[PDB]
Amino acid sequence: KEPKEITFLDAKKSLNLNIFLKQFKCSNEEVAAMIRAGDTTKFDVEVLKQLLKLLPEKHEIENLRAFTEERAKLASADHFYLLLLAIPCYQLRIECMLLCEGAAAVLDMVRPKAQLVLAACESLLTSRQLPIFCQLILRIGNFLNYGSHTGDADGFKISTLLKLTETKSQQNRVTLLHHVLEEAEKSHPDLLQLPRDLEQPSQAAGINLEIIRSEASSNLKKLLETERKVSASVAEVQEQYTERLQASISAFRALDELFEAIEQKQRELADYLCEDAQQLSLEDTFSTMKAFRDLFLRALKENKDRKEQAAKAERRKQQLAEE
Amino acid sequence: KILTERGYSFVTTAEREIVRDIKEKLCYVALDFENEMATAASSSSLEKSYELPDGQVITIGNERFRCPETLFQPSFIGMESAGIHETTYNSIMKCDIDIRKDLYANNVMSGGTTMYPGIADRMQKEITALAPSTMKIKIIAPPERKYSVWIGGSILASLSTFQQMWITKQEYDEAGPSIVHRKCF
Amino acid sequence: TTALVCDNGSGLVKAGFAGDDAPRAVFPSIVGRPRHQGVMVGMGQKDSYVGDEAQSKRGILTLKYPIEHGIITNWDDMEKIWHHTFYNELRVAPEEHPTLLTEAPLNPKANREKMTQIMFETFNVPAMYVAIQAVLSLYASGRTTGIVLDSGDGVTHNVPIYEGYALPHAIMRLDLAGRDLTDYLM
Amino acid sequence: TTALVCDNGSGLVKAGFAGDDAPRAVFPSIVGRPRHQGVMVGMGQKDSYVGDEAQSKRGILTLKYPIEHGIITNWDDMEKIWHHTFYNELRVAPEEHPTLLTEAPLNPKANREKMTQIMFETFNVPAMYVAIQAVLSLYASGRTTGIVLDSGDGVTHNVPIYEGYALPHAIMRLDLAGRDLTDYLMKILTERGYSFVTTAEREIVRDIKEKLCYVALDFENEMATAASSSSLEKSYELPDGQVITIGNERFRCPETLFQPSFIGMESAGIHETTYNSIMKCDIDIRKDLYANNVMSGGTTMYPGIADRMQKEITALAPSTMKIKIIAPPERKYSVWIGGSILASLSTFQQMWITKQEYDEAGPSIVHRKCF
Amino acid sequence: VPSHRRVNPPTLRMKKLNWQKLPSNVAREHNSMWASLSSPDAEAVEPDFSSIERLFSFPA
Ligand SMILES: Nc1ncnc2c1ncn2[C@@H]1O[C@H](COP(=O)(O)OP(=O)(O)O)[C@@H](O)[C@H]1O
Ligand SMILES: Nc1ncnc2c1ncn2[C@@H]1O[C@H](COP(=O)(O)OP(=O)(O)O)[C@@H](O)[C@H]1O
Ligand SMILES: [Mg+2]
Ligand SMILES: [Mg+2]
Repeated sequence: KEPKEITFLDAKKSLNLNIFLKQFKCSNEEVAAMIRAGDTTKFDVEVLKQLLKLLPEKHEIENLRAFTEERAKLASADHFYLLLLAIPCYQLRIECMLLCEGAAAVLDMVRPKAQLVLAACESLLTSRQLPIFCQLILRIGNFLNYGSHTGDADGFKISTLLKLTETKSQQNRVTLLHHVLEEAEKSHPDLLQLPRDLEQPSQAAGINLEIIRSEASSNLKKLLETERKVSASVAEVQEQYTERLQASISAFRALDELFEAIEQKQRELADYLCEDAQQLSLEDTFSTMKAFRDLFLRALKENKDRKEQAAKAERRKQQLAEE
Repeated sequence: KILTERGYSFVTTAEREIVRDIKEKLCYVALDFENEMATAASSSSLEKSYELPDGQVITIGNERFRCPETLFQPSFIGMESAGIHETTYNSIMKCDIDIRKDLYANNVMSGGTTMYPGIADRMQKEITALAPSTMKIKIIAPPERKYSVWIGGSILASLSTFQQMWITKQEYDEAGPSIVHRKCF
Repeated sequence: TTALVCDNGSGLVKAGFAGDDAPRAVFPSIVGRPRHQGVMVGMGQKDSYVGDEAQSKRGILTLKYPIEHGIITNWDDMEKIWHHTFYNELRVAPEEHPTLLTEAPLNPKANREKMTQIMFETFNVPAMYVAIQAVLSLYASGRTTGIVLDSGDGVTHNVPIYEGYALPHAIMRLDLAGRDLTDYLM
Repeated sequence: TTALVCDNGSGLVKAGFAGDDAPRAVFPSIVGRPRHQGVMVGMGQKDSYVGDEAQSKRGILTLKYPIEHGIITNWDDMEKIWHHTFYNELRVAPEEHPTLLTEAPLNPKANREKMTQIMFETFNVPAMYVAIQAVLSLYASGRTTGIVLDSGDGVTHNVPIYEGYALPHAIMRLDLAGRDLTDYLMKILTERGYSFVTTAEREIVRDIKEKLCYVALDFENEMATAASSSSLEKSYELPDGQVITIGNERFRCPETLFQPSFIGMESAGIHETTYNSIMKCDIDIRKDLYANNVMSGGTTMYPGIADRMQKEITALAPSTMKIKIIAPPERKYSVWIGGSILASLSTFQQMWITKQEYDEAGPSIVHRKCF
Repeated sequence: VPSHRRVNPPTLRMKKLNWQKLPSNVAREHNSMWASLSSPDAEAVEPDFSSIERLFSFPA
């Protein structure tokens, strides 16, 4: 029978470790070898999170080191912790594998989005059809506000583009933006190539850049602390992990250079819109231009449906007149 | 219902098993329903022939993906409710914000109904459309998912701490068939 | 001009004019071909008799139903039915008359496709429409809502319509009607 | 000129003329679109249905609430609500009558912006005002001091007012009211086997909530009584002739108001919110707030809520203070009554927002004029 | 003197747009968008004032 498993743990933690161990579909010696070799193929964020959440405790390590009987009498959990205690700097190796996989995940997460945000700022500073379209909106608004204090102006802010769909006609179906695009479909079609410049401003950030920047800075700080602990550790851990740490710190330093470039382009976009930089001129401008591009394409689609319905109504009227 | 568009009538219970075998063999989840419908309307590349046990051969086209599209668009049968990706996103948004990042990267799909060979990329696309671009979206799709509940039961069978959790005959005689409510969740 | 209402039902075809009360030509849809040998020369011996003339001479004719459970089987036979009810029964020009046609629910689509092809190409029309039979039965009832159990000669279907709106998920089709009752009686 | 009072709450709209007691037009704020596609003729069928017409044909209509937790989501649906309550219910022009409007406290300001823009551009008025529902509830109370718990369909807010001076820092808003109680009741009727998944069934479960549900004086004693005996079980006939019978779910539904951990909300009950809003005030005025606890809104129309509220406040407060719950029978209509009281005031006639003020200041004077 | 300020006066009453008026000196800055638009060599798209007077005017 042998029920005396001499397990120093309780039931729940040994239960969760027996849940955790059985998904590897192999012996715990292979698990201890993969910890010692630093192999990150089978070790994603969640597995190493569960492994750090099922760490051995101080009295558990003391009872394992005071165990003087036969090691086959132990359970698989206590034998796995003895294999884990056999690895020198095992928690350091687990933290290196977790931080390397998490650093690769956060870098592949943030860096194309940060390149999208930088390309969005570069296309918002330099846009081709945007001054001609803003001059047309300015001339139409100066005709519309003739005789009021808002009229006879030489410009407007970027929040006016959100307010274009607020003004509607007598029918309350064709807006100001819909009428301007119905006129621009006939006269100046190059303004319909406005989203091709705004396609890198399309989809915005969609995120808070301070959240990913604080996560990137905290990950870089954790990588620096980890590289300092590996530099205090043995040379096997150094030859295992120092090149990966150096590549991760170098890529996050390139990410911080990219974030400083986004700050410089944010100040340039604040000076572009003639607004102070103390207000949010970064995420509000991305959300404003994303909503402007979505309303622009929706005005194109609704004017297309309006012209198709008018042509189908003309065809139905001609077919009723012929019959 | 939609196999009568081409003229293959099925009214009996054995015909339900035949169409169930057709659904298990031929049907698949489309990645984009409008492009697949336009392609099936344009060219007859997706048309596949099935041989019935009497010897007759039928051929179906767009209905290979129109049947699992009811999983994403439940208004096909008039079941007016959200899609299963929308059901998943509303179940995620019912949770705390602290644990949402864990659930975004741990989307396990079980059951044989999720054994269509297009479901993971479409499900990741729909969740990634529904969720913001903050957190990692990862769909867990094991190949052995159809028996996985049984497999998990076998995982729960041989464990050492499950012996106290067994509902005995004596506990059944003591508490009726009602200790399963207070013991199991 | 005047529209034409022609119910091409499974057993009987009822044709007539729009706005009229009783249908003008009610006749069973059968095709009668001679099965024995003709021995008299001349005398207008046709190779196919349609409808009431096929009903009259039915002792020497093999009779074929073109519609089987709401599905037109022989399209040439249905062409002969449509030519007979257009040119012999009602005696109208199809190119100057709109035409309503009736159809069973949950019917295969290519039947409607070939009906559109014959009624736009063979008998070309100014206009045509294809309508669900239960909707027409509720319109003859005059009430906006209800449920129609429409059982013809081939199709018995249950269709509920609430406030003029059809509910397609509850449409229930069963191909058990009076021809099968006739075969069970035989 | 007869002023208008149009209480546009989240679930219902109570509109009518000022200087009146009973609200003239009470109808639910739902917009019914056709769920299934069908054109037909129908002798001129309407493309959308408002309120009682949407309630009448609700089996085949997708019902959309334009207001969620006091915040207008679909503004065109709200414009259709406004057009029906101006032209069909009351049958008055907007440009010949001033119209007082209500608002929950701690509203985001763009709702007030678009409300002012719609009320001056497309449904143009001679004058309008945007007010606070708890102030009108205290006006219907008739006193000047006191704290008001106003619980509509999405918003339950506690506002203390001393001598006509509302304290803005002590205003406490919790987004938990009768729609969330209806959603919790739809969640808990599935234990007995009855399924309700559609928005038309939400009206049936809401009618079950309005008729049969009640506030328990003690939750645990009522739970033990319902577990012991079925004397608290009540039956209800469904519109298809079916009869259901429910037990503890009569009082499990309002206990979300006193314990929001049932639906997983981490906030405390409305009694604790009331005690924290009173204790956020100055110490000198708290005795008047304990004696003038005013309950309004239709969510507080359950027939046990004043006794349970007095029990929980007297458990929470020091015992020397006199605990009094002001619970009128007309607390459902009290916001519209106080709106008629405020619009009937001759001193309030200098406080209206004119069309010329809207033209001069843009759509921005309503933050400076209204509180 | 610029092309965009040369607006013919409307005969009928026109509907009013809402935007916050930029100063003329800020908009005519050399880094600003509108100083190049105030130049006559830029493409001055003339609005069809007859269509806006036909459509967007106030009904009596
Ligand atoms: N008096 C009657 N009693 C019972 N059944 C009848 C009677 N008269 C006709 N029928 C049945 O109804 C059928 C005719 O239905 P019909 O109106 O032609 O439907 P459809 O137009 O859809 O074919 C016949 O086949 C016959 O079996
Ligand atoms: N008899 C009742 N029992 C419970 N709740 C009710 C009852 N009557 C109305 N209500 C609730 O009152 C709310 C309607 O608020 P109402 O007093 O009409 O103000 P408003 O018009 O500003 O919404 C609805 O959410 C409804 O749930
Ligand atoms: Mg028929
Ligand atoms: Mg109201």
